Amino acid sequence: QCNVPLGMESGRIANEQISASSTYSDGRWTPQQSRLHGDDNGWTPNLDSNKEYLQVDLRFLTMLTAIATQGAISRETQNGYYVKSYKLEVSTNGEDWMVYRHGKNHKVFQANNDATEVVLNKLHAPLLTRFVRIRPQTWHSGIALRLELFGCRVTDAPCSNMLGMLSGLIADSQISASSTQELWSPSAARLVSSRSGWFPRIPQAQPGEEWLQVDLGTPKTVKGVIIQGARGGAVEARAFVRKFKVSYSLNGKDWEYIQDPRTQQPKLFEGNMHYDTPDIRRFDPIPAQYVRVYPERWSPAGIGMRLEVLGCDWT
Repeated sequence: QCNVPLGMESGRIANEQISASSTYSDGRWTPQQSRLHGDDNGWTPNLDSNKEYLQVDLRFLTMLTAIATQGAISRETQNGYYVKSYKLEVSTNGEDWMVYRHGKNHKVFQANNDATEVVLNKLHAPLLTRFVRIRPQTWHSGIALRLELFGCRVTDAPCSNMLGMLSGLIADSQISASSTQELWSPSAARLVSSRSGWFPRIPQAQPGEEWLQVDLGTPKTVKGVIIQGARGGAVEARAFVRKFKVSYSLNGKDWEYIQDPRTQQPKLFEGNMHYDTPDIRRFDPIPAQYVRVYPERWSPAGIGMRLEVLGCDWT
């Protein structure tokens, strides 16, 4: 189930996780008043412009599937205010941001038409993230928001634990590659926790020729990967892998590929479309201690990537 309200109405998203670009100077429209169905006003910025935003830190990587909004009626005046359209901006870390797109350009979500009713927008393509910004583009009378976010934790699914790239339970010694450009730091390759990435010696490599390998420490059930791009960096190199294959092994010597049923050939998985926003790719459960990810296609900067492995212990 991944339509679950994530905590605005209920308080499970605490006051400290809600912030904004600004807030109205009388103090009666604070970001913390932006909870769906709240009975005291709503969030309003100090200026009404399309540069203002309401921000939520979900604290953990979370799949986002939908957004609900209302306007608000002023307790003090009885006047109504509502956002009519907005954009969505997301981030795993609070520094690197992606504006949500529909095709080649920004998605403009149609929002409210009065101060009282809830409008729900489903993401056409759901999204793995931590920080969420709602960016009003048009409004009636003034910007005012109440909000709920919907989705789930990746690890809610059966046998879908993060196996330790992000947490560090997998040590640097367990992480290796076909080549590296730097005495690189294996931690550079960790989902979300690294602010750079793994780059091979020649990032413009031959397809299927380079790889990143994770040793899980013991044999496990592997049921997916989470792939991310790389920020790199004096000059910052936003890179990502656009397609890839997966191999797996118990001995670290003999390798099998995850196969596509239709082609009867190794499966070519879709990778990322942005250097920060990760993508989860699940597959049927395989026994493995070692996993290899082979970039097949990549952005203009070349191969740069961060990785996590998903699964669970043998039962």
